[PDB]
Amino acid sequence: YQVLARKWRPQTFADVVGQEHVLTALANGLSLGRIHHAYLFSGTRGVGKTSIARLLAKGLNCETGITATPCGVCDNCREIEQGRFVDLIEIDAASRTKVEDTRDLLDNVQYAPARGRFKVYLIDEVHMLSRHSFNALLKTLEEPPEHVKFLLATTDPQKLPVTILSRCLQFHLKALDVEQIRHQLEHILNEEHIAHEPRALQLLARAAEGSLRDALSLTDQAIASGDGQVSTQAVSAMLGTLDDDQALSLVEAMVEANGERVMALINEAAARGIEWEALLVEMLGLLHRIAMVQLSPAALGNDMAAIELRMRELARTIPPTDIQLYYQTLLIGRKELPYAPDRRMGVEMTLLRALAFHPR
Amino acid sequence: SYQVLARKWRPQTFADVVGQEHVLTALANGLSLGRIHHAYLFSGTRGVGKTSIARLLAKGLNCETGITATPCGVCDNCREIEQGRFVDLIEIDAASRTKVEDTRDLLDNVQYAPARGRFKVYLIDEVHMLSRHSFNALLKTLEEPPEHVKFLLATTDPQKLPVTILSRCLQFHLKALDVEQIRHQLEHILNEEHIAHEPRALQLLARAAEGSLRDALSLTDQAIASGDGQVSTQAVSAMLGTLDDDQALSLVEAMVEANGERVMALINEAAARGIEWEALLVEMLGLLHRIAMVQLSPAALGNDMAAIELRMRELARTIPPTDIQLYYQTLLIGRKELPYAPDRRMGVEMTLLRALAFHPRMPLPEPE
Amino acid sequence: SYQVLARKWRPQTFADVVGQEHVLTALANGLSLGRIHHAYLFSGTRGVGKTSIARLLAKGLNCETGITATPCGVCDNCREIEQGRFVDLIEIDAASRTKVEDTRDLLDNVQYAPARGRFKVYLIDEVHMLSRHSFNALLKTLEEPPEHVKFLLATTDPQKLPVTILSRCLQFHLKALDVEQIRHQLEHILNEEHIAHEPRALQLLARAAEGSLRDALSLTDQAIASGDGQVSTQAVSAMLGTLDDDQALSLVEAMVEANGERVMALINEAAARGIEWEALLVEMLGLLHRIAMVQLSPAALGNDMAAIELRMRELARTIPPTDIQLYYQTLLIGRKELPYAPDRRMGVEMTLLRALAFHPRMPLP
Amino acid sequence: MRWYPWLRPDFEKLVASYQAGRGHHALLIQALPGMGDDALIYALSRYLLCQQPQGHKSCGHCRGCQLMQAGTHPDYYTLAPEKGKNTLGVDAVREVTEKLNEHARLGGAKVVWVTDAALLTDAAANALLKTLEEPPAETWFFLATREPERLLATLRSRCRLHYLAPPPEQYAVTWLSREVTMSQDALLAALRLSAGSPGAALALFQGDNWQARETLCQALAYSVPSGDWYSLLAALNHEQAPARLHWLATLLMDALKRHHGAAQVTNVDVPGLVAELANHLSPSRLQAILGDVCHIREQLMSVTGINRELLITDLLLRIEHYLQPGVVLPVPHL
Amino acid sequence: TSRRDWQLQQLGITQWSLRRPGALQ
Amino acid sequence: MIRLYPEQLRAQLNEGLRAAYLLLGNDPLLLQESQDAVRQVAAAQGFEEHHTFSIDPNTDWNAIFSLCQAMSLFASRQTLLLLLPENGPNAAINEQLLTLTGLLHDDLLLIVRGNKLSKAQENAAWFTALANRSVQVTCQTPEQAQLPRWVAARAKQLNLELDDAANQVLCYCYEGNLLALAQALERLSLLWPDGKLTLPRVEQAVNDAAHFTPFHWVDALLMGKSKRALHILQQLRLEGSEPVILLRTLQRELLLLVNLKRQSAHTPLRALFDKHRVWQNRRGMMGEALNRLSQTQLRQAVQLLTRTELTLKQDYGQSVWAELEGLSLLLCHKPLADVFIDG
Ligand SMILES: Nc1ncnc2c1ncn2[C@@H]1O[C@H](COP(=O)(O)OP(=O)(O)O)[C@@H](O)[C@H]1O
Ligand SMILES: Nc1ncnc2c1ncn2[C@@H]1O[C@H](COP(=O)(O)OP(=O)(O)O)[C@@H](O)[C@H]1O
Ligand SMILES: Nc1ncnc2c1ncn2[C@@H]1O[C@H](COP(=O)(O)OP(=O)(O)O)[C@@H](O)[C@H]1O
Ligand code: ALF
Ligand code: ALF
Ligand code: ALF
Ligand SMILES: [Mg+2]
Ligand SMILES: [Mg+2]
Ligand SMILES: [Mg+2]
Ligand SMILES: [Zn+2]
Ligand SMILES: [Zn+2]
Ligand SMILES: [Zn+2]
Ligand SMILES: [Zn+2]
Repeated sequence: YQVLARKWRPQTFADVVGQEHVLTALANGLSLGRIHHAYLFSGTRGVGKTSIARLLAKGLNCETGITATPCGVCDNCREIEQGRFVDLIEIDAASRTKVEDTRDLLDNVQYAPARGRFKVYLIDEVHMLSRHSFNALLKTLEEPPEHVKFLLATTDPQKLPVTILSRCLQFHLKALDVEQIRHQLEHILNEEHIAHEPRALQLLARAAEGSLRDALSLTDQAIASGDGQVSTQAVSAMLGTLDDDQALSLVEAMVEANGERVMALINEAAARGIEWEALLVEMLGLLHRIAMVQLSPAALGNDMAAIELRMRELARTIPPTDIQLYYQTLLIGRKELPYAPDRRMGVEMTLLRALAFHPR
Repeated sequence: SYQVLARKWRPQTFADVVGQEHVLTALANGLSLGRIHHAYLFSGTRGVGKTSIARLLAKGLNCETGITATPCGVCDNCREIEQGRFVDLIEIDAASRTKVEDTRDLLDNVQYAPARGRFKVYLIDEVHMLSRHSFNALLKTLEEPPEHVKFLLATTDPQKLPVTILSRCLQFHLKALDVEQIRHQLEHILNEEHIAHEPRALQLLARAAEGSLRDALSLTDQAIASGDGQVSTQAVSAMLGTLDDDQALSLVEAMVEANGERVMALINEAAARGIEWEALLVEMLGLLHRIAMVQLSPAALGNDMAAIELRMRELARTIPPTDIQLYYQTLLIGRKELPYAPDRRMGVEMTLLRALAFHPRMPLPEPE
Repeated sequence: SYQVLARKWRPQTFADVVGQEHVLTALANGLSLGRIHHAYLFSGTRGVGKTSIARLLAKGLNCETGITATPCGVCDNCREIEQGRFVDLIEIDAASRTKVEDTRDLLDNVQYAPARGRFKVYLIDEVHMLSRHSFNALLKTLEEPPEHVKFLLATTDPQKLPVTILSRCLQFHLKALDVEQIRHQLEHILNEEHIAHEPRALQLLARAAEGSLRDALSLTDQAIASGDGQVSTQAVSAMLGTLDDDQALSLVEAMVEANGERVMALINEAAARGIEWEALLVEMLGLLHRIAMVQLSPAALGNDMAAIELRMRELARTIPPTDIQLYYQTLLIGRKELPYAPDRRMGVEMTLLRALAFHPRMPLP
Repeated sequence: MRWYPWLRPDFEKLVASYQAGRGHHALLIQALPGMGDDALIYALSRYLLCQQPQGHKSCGHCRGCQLMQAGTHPDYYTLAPEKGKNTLGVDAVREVTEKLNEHARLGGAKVVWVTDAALLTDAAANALLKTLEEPPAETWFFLATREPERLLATLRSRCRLHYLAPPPEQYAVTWLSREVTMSQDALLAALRLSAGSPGAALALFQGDNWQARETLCQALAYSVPSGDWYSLLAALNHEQAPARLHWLATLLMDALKRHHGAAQVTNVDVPGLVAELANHLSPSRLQAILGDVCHIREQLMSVTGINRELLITDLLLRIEHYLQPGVVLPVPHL
Repeated sequence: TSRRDWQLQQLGITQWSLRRPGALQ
Repeated sequence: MIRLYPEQLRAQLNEGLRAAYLLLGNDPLLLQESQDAVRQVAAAQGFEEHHTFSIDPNTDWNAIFSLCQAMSLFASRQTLLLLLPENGPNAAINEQLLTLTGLLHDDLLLIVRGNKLSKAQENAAWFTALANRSVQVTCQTPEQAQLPRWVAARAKQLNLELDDAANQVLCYCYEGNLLALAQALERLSLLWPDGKLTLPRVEQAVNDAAHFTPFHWVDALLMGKSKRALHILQQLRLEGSEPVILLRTLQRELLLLVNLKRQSAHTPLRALFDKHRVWQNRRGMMGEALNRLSQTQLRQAVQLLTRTELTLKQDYGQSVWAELEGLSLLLCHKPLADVFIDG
């Protein structure tokens, strides 16, 4: 068994979710015969940098010809997919950082390709190379031989030397939106014949934070813990999704400066067992909604109708500056929550500071 | 099939070099008078063209027509140098040739006369990567080299070289090219290549180049690839000019006027358009900074954004400096807070709401 | 076929040497009285003339006429030594011969008596680059030096040498040449070269030399090349402006004077050069801190800031301490805020403008 | 390594997946110290490496079981910080990755255990990224950590997360009473200080930690009436300084809770000290001191080789300075 | 002294007041 | 064992020789002068062959033992010199020296040169055995107080007229480096055969080559000499000394001062000194430092030290020396506007 993130790797440009601009640029370059000798794909975590690089290599080294739509059936494509293609050399740039490795690699750039037409050096995680390695690379990257192509993939482009960036064609990937992630998850689950519900997929997409690998990992967690079913209850339990009015009650108690009730609610929540970061995020969202309502009475969305009245009351009592102050205090508490002796201690300290902030 | 523009459009004569007038004039005067030194060091940023100037000097020294400031470019020596095949042009990769053994070998093989040319030009690239032992070995040879030996050095970081090496050489520091020169060079290259272009696309590419001309050429290649054989304003804006739109200025004006409804409508329109929030904050901060500079010096605003010049000047006449500083600080702090916000759009909305709440002139109404 | 001024113009007699009076006088007296130490070490900064003085001493020791303080310069031995062809003159370059097997072959040849000269001089340059075992062999040789063998050592950094070698050698430290001496030498060389010059150009070149006459000659060659055979003040000013690196101190001075135009010009110049902005802010903070320290006590500055000591002391005298503290705090806040600014140049400009005009409001209790 | 009863349920889940050939190749277990996650990982490894498993339990007789008991199984790999050091280097990760390229000697699965992923340096994590992404066949990675939010995002985004939680306070108190013999208030205070982890409270009781806590309480009781906080240095300067700083922080937080009229307090065995702290200190000073203590604890735990005595002395001097009238208290920043 | 200044300080928003009007041009 | 000083060796050597000689100290100049004098006397007494070896576990003792046991073809009264390691003798080296001691005889003359031995190193079977028939020379670099006397004696020996101002200038410029002082005196004598060393003559032929230690810097800080402290810090920076050692050396004294000042309000100072086991000579300096500054100082100094350590370690900065200079000024009676302290 192979995990979903390792089984559903794209094999053609038609299978790539989003990143339309990069694919269009690559297709135009291949069609017009304007292939460059240095490509640097920079993006966030899990946005298909390695997949795009591998597909570009397949297109460059396809038997039929240089095409933007590799066949995927010729021997070159099959060997590249399997990973035992001689002319495609994939460096790690994390297990091989010393200058000797780079220097000996740069001494093998003269020999012609064994089987293919281009010698493709795919350097992944290139941001973990020493300065000497970059300096050695520079001149070869500037004017390499005709039969050699360099592909670079990094998640931290600002750690590279400026010259390295200037010597390469940069493609900046964009984080996938919620709808695209949800659609991809639905398609994958349909192909795999796994039950699912719209709410579960929506929650998983929202929690993915724009990374598809994270979405697939969460889906695998749900499948393992959901008895082979992606149900709303299982996803909510895994993600600790607040459902009742704990956030609103805590916000009201904090505004009223009733420390006793705040501490009682904190103790009750701890006894129940709740993810503190989710609670802080919900409180921040409620504060933002109250501020929006203060800006305009119609900002309140229908979704939070059950508490609308209560929300409006706060909008009629809390000055906007106090709302901003509470929002920033909760944000700071969220930032420092990992670096605390305990998560509950951090939450309590943040809420006590907010209680002490009463300017009236 | 087409070779990269950066490699193809390499200056093969001193007339093709863009800018760097002082260095070219000094080299031409030295060659014409005959006062030729044995150690030249070139320093500057990336893409200024130190290597190109070194190659041109090597061509000038070793030319069958004699030592001339304007090499013919047709004689076999010039052709070989252009093709990188001349036997009397020893190019050293200091990045890979760092160990002192290579330096010792080079100094041991420095006494023999050149094969065909009248000089044996050693061009060491990235000299700043050599170890101290290599520098010490090269010291004496640089001090009293053979008459038929010339040393040319180029680096990006001359601050880490030994002081003695700096003392033993003629230094030439190249400065970054300005926007106009980069734009003119791009226009000339595109005209030669027979590719359609628009003035604003060239302006955006030149502004994004940031001195380095090789960066400009790489961005031009990206624009050509994106536009499918044409360099259009929309094509350039898709990848680079995602920012610099009138929406940022409209939002700034609305915030200055405390028009909450207008700000909210602009935010909704930007969200519909799919505008990156961090880029929007960056643009607002930049506009505020340029207004502050206009307040300081009337000449701060150049022709680059002349299209909005008038409007900007108005914001300079009315808004007191303290309000501008308050807005700038608030937006900067909101940018600090953006990564930890529950959502990017929510973070930007909260930042703008905080800015409106503490508006110096008309704060939002308080509860009663 | 014009020759480099540094290479063409080299000292040939103790009279030609500029400055370094104490070392020359001591060597002359020692040679006259016959007091010749078995090992001499020369130390100093770049371009002070260690190798030149060593070669002149070698000429003096082996001169045909006798052991004279001032060599004749006409006899065969003097000419051969000047040309580097003398039989008994050995110029070991320790930089390219740090290996033990290379130094041992010479310390063994030390045994043989000189063919022609009285002494078999061993001139070892850049001696600080030798290996530990090479130092041990040299120590043995210095412990048992034959009466017909002398050793001359030149090194810019004598600290690296073991203390034993220093103890078994007579040290001579060459002081950095003064501005007036460098200016006079440049004027003499140009007059003998039949090249037009201006006094301000000579003064600027001497100031830029920073005590190294070799640097002065290199800058003179650059000025001649730029000026088309004339050392004009305009060419020297242009060259210095192109290679000027004191932009941080100029920015500090402009900020103190509250002159926005000069600050903008300096910022543009720095942008053209490509200097890192965070490094520029760090340098400005360091300069402000050192000026404050100077205000606290004049002994803050030493030889490190000798290049810009006068300007720093003037700023310390003029600026009240409170303004310096305020500027330091403003620049520190600007450095803190720089990462979040959209452009580092933009952040630097904002910080400088804030320091110029916008006074921070000190937080209340 | 002790097998606590409350680990029985979770195990029954995880092993089940490995019985169906659907187990993830990288498992990250989140658990507080003393929760026994190491025992769970060891049990899973024993089951995986067993050649003739008997349902959910290792046979204990096959060659794999014998080698694991002897701790000499060729296919079993462990990454732990070297003796004395408190970090895991790049060299060990590189060695393990290079070894993984070869087939298992016993023709079975290969298990790699990381004792604590939080100790990994940036270079080690980056090196391990690609190997974790596409490990060879029949390769399983087990990782353990306390707070998965500190691990590198790329490393986090390619592992199956499993969270463990402590049982209800009543069950933990009953278990501690069965094991340890102390007053109910002492057991409850130890459990609360341990963030609900039964194992940590047992560790605190077993040793001199309780005596150190009593000494710290006595020193603080002496110091609070007067302005002499520097005397606490003797009680704080020690190898286990973070734990004592945590105890002081809990005491200050309980004092603040009492000031606000709350009901539950972390320390339920020293009411007099909490009352004295509340009476003699204002809420703002308590908050400032708590923030300073937390920041100093974080600095001590993060920086390598930082001087303990100097930092503690500076903290005590600043705390004494704050108590003086007309002193600007610090404000949190981001 | 005003509550607005206290809130601004708590928010970390540094407020700057010009001291050299003649510098601006 | 006959203990002596380098100024009293010529008379002893003229009176007679000894089975072995031990030269322990730190100053190279005095050690080499004693070695040269001993070798010259031995040669005058017929010791022709001289051999030198550096003590090292890598070095083979078989050759040394064979040389000691063997007899020269046409020579007698050989001299053996042993250079001890800087760190000090090891157990294996101690055993080798014990073995060598037996091989010693009348003709062989052993001379040992090396750094001063600690209490544990001094305690050795071979050293105790040789103490009965050994002469030891104490070679300690004179302190700044004792330096002018040594300089005047050196000038008188070489028949040079040295003024008080010239003596002070020479002491200041070449403090802690006697070899430089001797070479400077030789150069000055060569420059002016008349020997009239006036102040301008010395000022025009002297360079700064002083050598210091962190303990000297801390002592200067306690004294309050701002100029001396700054000079010492600059010299330490120039010679390339890690600031960590300076920080740790200053930390102990700073904490001791803080504790003493805190406890001084209730106990006599002498009792506190006795309890803390402070050196007798340092008691006056400690009392002067305590009376010079109050609790207002020594508290901001701790903040400066902590901030400097954090900058050094967390941030890996390079402005450590500026902070050290600021702290040095703060310890001295200076305003220190306190914006830098970041209180
Ligand atoms: N833009 C994308 N389109 C399709 N799949 C993606 C994309 N981004 C990530 N993935 C998923 O992530 C896995 C590959 O990781 P990848 O994103 O290529 O690594 P990188 O972090 O280098 O981009 C695949 O299983 C794939 O399904
Ligand atoms: N002054 C210039 N004029 C025209 N083109 C230039 C100039 N400087 C750089 N270029 C272009 O930039 C490319 C890279 O220049 P390069 O030789 O790398 O300079 P450097 O050595 O300073 O990096 C060249 O191929 C050339 O086409
Ligand atoms: N004292 C001096 N007087 C005249 N010229 C000098 C002096 N010192 C250095 N120079 C000039 O510097 C050039 C090279 O000197 P160099 O051998 O580099 O000295 P060093 O060994 O001290 O660096 C010579 O050509 C010489 O003209
Ligand atoms: F494979 Al990645 F960021 F997860 F490049
Ligand atoms: F080749 Al360069 F700066 F000289 F990139
Ligand atoms: F020749 Al030099 F220092 F430059 F001795
Ligand atoms: Mg990848
Ligand atoms: Mg180049
Ligand atoms: Mg020289
Ligand atoms: Zn194919
Ligand atoms: Zn030609
Ligand atoms: Zn002669
Ligand atoms: Zn088994």
